[PDB]
Amino acid sequence: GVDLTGISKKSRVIRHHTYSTNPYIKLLIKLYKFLAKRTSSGFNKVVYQRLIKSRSNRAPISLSRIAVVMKRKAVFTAKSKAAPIAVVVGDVLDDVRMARIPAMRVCALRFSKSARQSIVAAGGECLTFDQLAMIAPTGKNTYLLRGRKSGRESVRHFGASGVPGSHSKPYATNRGKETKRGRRTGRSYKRKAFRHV
Amino acid sequence: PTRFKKCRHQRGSTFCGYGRVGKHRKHESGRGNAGGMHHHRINFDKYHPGYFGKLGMDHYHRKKNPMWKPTINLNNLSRLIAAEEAAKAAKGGTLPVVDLQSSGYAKLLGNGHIQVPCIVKARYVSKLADKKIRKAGGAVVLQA
Amino acid sequence: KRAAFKQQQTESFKKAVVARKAAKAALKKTAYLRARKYSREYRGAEKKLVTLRRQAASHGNYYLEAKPKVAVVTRIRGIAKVNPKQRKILQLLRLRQIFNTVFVKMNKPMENMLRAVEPYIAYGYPSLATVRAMVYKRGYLKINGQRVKITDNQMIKDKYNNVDIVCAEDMVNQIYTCGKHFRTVTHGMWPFKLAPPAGGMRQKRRHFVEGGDYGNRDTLINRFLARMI
Amino acid sequence: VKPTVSKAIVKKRTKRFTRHRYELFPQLSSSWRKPRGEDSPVRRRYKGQKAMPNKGYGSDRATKYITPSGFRNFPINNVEDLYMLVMQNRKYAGVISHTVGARKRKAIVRKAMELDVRLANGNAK
Amino acid sequence: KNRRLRLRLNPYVKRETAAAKGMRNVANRDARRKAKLARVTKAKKAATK
Amino acid sequence: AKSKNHTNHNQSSKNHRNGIKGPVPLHLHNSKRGSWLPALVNARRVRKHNQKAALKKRRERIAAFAAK
Amino acid sequence: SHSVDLQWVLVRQNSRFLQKRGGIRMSNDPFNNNGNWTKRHCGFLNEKAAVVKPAKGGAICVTVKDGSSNNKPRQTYKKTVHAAGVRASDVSRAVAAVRPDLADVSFRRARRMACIASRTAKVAAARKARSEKIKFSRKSARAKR
Amino acid sequence: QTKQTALVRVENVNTREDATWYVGKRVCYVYHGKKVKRCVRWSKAPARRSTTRALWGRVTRPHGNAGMMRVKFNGASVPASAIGRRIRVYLYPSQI
RNA sequence: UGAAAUGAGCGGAGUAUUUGAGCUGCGCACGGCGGCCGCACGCACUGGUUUCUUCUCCGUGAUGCUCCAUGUUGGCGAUGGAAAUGGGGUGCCCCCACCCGUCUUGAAACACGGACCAAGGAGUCAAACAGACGCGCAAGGGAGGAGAUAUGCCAGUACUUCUCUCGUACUGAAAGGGAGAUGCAAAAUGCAUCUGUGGUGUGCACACGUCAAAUCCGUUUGAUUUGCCCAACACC
RNA sequence: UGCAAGGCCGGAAAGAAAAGAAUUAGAGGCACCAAGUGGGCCUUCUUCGGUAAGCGGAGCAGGCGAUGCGGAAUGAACCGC
RNA sequence: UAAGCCCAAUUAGUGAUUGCCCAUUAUUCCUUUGGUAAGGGCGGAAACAAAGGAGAAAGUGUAGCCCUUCCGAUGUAGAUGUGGCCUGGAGGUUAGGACGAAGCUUAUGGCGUGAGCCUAAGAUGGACCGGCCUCUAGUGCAGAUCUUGGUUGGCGUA
Ligand SMILES: [K+]
Ligand SMILES: [Mg+2]
Ligand SMILES: [Mg+2]
Ligand SMILES: [Mg+2]
Ligand SMILES: [Mg+2]
Ligand SMILES: [Mg+2]
Ligand SMILES: [Mg+2]
Ligand SMILES: [Mg+2]
Ligand SMILES: [Mg+2]
Ligand SMILES: [Mg+2]
Ligand SMILES: [Mg+2]
Ligand SMILES: [Mg+2]
Ligand SMILES: [Mg+2]
Ligand SMILES: [Mg+2]
Ligand SMILES: [Mg+2]
Ligand SMILES: [Mg+2]
Ligand SMILES: [Mg+2]
Ligand SMILES: [Mg+2]
Ligand SMILES: [Mg+2]
Ligand SMILES: [Mg+2]
Ligand SMILES: [Mg+2]
Ligand code: NA
Repeated sequence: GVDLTGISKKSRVIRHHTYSTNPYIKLLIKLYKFLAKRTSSGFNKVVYQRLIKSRSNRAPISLSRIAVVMKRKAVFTAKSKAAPIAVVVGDVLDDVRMARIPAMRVCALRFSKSARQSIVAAGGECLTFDQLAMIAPTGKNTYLLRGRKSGRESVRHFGASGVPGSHSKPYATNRGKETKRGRRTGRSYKRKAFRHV
Repeated sequence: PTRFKKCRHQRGSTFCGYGRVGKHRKHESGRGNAGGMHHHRINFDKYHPGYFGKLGMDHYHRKKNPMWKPTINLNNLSRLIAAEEAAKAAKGGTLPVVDLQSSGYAKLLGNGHIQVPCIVKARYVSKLADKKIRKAGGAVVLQA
Repeated sequence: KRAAFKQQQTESFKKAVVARKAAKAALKKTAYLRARKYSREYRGAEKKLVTLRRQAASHGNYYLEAKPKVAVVTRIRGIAKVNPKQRKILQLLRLRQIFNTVFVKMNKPMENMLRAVEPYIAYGYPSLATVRAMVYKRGYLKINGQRVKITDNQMIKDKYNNVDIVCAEDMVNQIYTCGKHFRTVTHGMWPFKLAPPAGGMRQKRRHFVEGGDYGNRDTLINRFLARMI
Repeated sequence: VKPTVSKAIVKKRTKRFTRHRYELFPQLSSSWRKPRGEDSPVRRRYKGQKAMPNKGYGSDRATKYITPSGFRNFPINNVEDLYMLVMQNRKYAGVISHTVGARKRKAIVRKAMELDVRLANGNAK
Repeated sequence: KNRRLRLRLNPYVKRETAAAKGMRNVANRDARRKAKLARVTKAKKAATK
Repeated sequence: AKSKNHTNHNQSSKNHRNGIKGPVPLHLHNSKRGSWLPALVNARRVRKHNQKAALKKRRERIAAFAAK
Repeated sequence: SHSVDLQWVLVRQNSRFLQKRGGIRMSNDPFNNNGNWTKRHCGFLNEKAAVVKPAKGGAICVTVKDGSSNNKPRQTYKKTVHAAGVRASDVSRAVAAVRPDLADVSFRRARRMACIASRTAKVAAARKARSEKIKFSRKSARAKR
Repeated sequence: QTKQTALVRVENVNTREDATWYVGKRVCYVYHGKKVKRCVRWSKAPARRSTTRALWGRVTRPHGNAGMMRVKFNGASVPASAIGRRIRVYLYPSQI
């Protein structure tokens, strides 16, 4: 026998195949598993890992965030060079708060219809991942992008709301209930807004 | 469906995941929300602060229709304009008209930067919304 | 016949074979010179020690030997009923199994670590023969996290990618003289996995000084390991 | 047809794993059941008790499912089923289903003899 | 113990074995024994004086 | 009946099962909330000025890059 | 519009050609040279396909899917050799024109068909002699028109 | 006990050195059944047909210090009804 | 059993190179007494010699992706009331071997339930909420009820939506208010502009270089600089 | 121009020498959702109450419980593993 | 003249430093299975009929695409996975049956680690029913002083 105390602690849970039933996601996973094995690109590797991920972990992105980050990159980029292709393994959603966007090349798993319309009407084009594999087989001159997940309602509800320094939302159907003892100084006590970590 | 549940996996395990020592007994904590101040106090206090006690004024015979007051911000006004109209709109020119109450809105709030100048007919408008839309070439017209 | 890509591959592979044969011949020549140099160094060092001892003895003086720099430590107990401190030390020594064996530097930190786990180990000072026997017969490398038997010098050279470690005798010399790459070489090896001593032990529960087996037994560790290797 | 040759079949264990103490109760079948009794001497692995099945008893991948004749049994029901066996006829033998009647069996055996497709339960000669 | 492997790892092993064989030669051994004893005794007697 | 009230016997084993996690580095979570108020107020003024200087510096950097 | 990749993803687990019997996955697809259930051997699926079949007598027939009329099932498959005594390598080259990745298996299948035809001749002759020894109380004659 | 290895005591073999001499030699256990079954040279030499049977093995190593030898029988363990019965140790395969 | 014999072992060539042992040169180290001695065969000159002791030098990619198939000598086996091997059955031998289920710190227990067999026999359905995972659409999603007409066979499917709901805003006990950035400035509702991360630290990819290693010389695999930094975290 | 604090601009960094001058079967962080437990008992050292107990109560650590195998004839916990 | 106690050896003042016997341990070999697994191959290489063969799937999971390599493998309560087993019905798709379906019987073999599957034989039966994908549920028994029916030793006894 060999002393391996809690060696099971070092094993890590990693998705190695997709739970998706979508046949086209499976075709894309085939393509990019081949590209990640047979090329030196880090872009292909990360695209493959994201392709096998769960939908919750492929957060959607807004068109406005894409435009803003592409602008921050466009300055300090030589005006000789062309703008990178923005790549998101996920969904692109339209944004009503940004009417005026530049011509952008975007590759996404899916576009919302209004997002696709806005991108095209601004002069850009909507790509799929097979076209991207055709014209950027190693992901040269690309901008890999992720959507936001920290504003999610589930994230806002995580953790006990009655411990000092917590500001999580409680699981409650009635907003007016649970506004008393424990939340006001005049009702016995109030849970502290701040605690030093 | 029945074939996917833990009961199928437990056929032959005798205890079905509830243990030999602590059994699966009937109501070992009491029923429902019993003992929220006695023996469930920590659960209630750490996950549902504010649950016990009273607060504020009563309002007998609350009618929600007289209180109907939905809001929309300045940077969302383009949701209520036809696609061709938002383009023929410009400061100093002929502007589209938005009537809020027929779109389901009572108050123009005024968060963000307005995207399409327009004339907005609102029952209510915040002071910042009014000033901000006037600076952009639009206007607010009160309605009832 | 074979298309363009097949002919590309055959040209490239022919060049690969030629380059591999040249690399093998060069590595063999290098290993030969280094082994000759090390053999002469060992013989000369022992002869100088002999002369120093003779000169000290001839005038009523003494020759204090240099403190041994390297210890060879083998675990001699199973994995049951080990207290937390001893468990942690044996894990840091990579002695996770009975008759697992390692080389350590015999400095103050390692010395106190060895003292703390005295009843679990048997250790001493390895001769050159012992180091050679362990590397050649029981030597394995950590290659890609896999325990791989040493079978040629190309595996050693590829593993270490360092000019001073390209052959078996380079590792033997680094281990034996506590060279500047001692940690690199020993850390790059899998812990040695030995058989029980043929002929048996005396008493694993008593110190070697008491007629048992678990102490520091100085150079008699070489007899022990000879029966084990 | 001769089957393709494989290495020696080992068959790690030829005894069946039978249920604990089924020899004593007529209603208990010998089908294996993992003993879960807290004091069970079989579950606790006392030396003289029955063994329990586990992964280390699994057959060599290379000789698994190979019948003593050297073929792998493929169930067939028809004359037309033999055609997918016609190409890999040194690897797979055909087993005529038990419910296939004697008349259709006559036809199947004639065609299989013609095709050189081995049948596990055909005619003796 | 295996010959191909020992020579593959240490190409120089043939020469160490040749040296060991030369050392185990009874004529060479006896001559060395005589010469070494005489030489070391001469060195000792020279140093002691 | 009468039974055992207290023991710490298995507790350090449990605590070490997932180990005693070490402390957070000092450069993380170094909130100044609740510290001496005058110094806090002065430091806030300096921080506002430094944010303005960062904005101007980025604007100047953009202009100088666009010059090339 | 819809690739062989997608169609293979769609039909791999479930198809009227997949014969999963015991634990063995064979295929009774007519355009499968092997009976193996792989995307390579699915002649019914692939855009271009070729299968070696037996013909009347000692002839060997090659059926070819050239992919030009895949939307027309009656025209999809074409008989192209139907020749007797062809070299197995000739069948192999006829198959390799549409699918070089099927060359080896189709060569072997040509040889197997030749062997089967000769063997059937021998078995039939022996059975005929045995039959000529027997009285055979009943004999059915198909109506002719 | 582990029945795959039998222990044999040979007359006049009373040291580990003698048992070493016998290492590798063929070993035979002769008995009889009830019926006459197939033997070697059943067709060539029908006078060999007998209820008599033999089980063969080889000495693998000595056992202890006093001349006992370990024996491996071909394929199957020797029957326990042979305990205390005669065993033949032949002089072949020979080394002299 | 040569269906890759990778070799000091196979096949070719040479009678030599060189590694110890010897006894020797110059210093330098090394030991006494303070440069004079010695020097045990230490280091460098890979010194000289060779008195004796070794053998040394070349060679085979895979145009093999995988698996399976090749010797010698007898015995038995020549188509049968058969020879083999495996499986199955019963007895015997030598070793092993406490009664299951359960509660319990602890059961073979003088702890309880346990004559046999058949059939029957226990985590279900509904509602509310949450998390994970699948699917559609997305700043919007979706009904429900009900109508319409294919529709007079058909409790299904196809179609509609006026609304309704929960989300795009949340704060205050309420009266009631209600969130962009940059710039200038500092007006108790301040002006202008708007293609834009509020700032800072840490931070994928990618883009510029730069190293080290390995290279079949094409490349690739680790790190690192600078820029932007996506997600995210921490301070503002 | 000193002290404090936040930044910016640079320089230097055996990336930690030498003196016994570490070692690692040495990827750190961050979450989410749940089970069973919440009668213990034994041993080693340290012990408190008790004349004492196979008694009662604690500290540290290994165990049995949940675990057989080899050994002490036999034994949950001893030795070995 | 221990087969007892204390001490000390390993074939004995000879010429050196392993007497011997037993583990689910150690070392090593073979096989399985699972990884926080590690690498290769996968553009059919060229030719090749009967009187060297076959295979080669871009793949979590299968009879696992195929090959190589390393490491781990026990476990109550408990958690989770499984092209894991099984049963009654439904939508599909493929079959079988009077030349004998279901059921039932077994020194009745074969396959699987196993749940089980499949064949054979009925000197059984008499009319329905198997496989595969998906859907669905009143879906798996050894014990509850368990329910109902039948049997049973005690017993040719009291
Ligand atoms: K594996
Ligand atoms: Mg409970
Ligand atoms: Mg002992
Ligand atoms: Mg002890
Ligand atoms: Mg079996
Ligand atoms: Mg127990
Ligand atoms: Mg308690
Ligand atoms: Mg009780
Ligand atoms: Mg009790
Ligand atoms: Mg019990
Ligand atoms: Mg009792
Ligand atoms: Mg009770
Ligand atoms: Mg829990
Ligand atoms: Mg318990
Ligand atoms: Mg015992
Ligand atoms: Mg393994
Ligand atoms: Mg297990
Ligand atoms: Mg359990
Ligand atoms: Mg039902
Ligand atoms: Mg039921
Ligand atoms: Mg049970
Ligand atoms: Na029953």
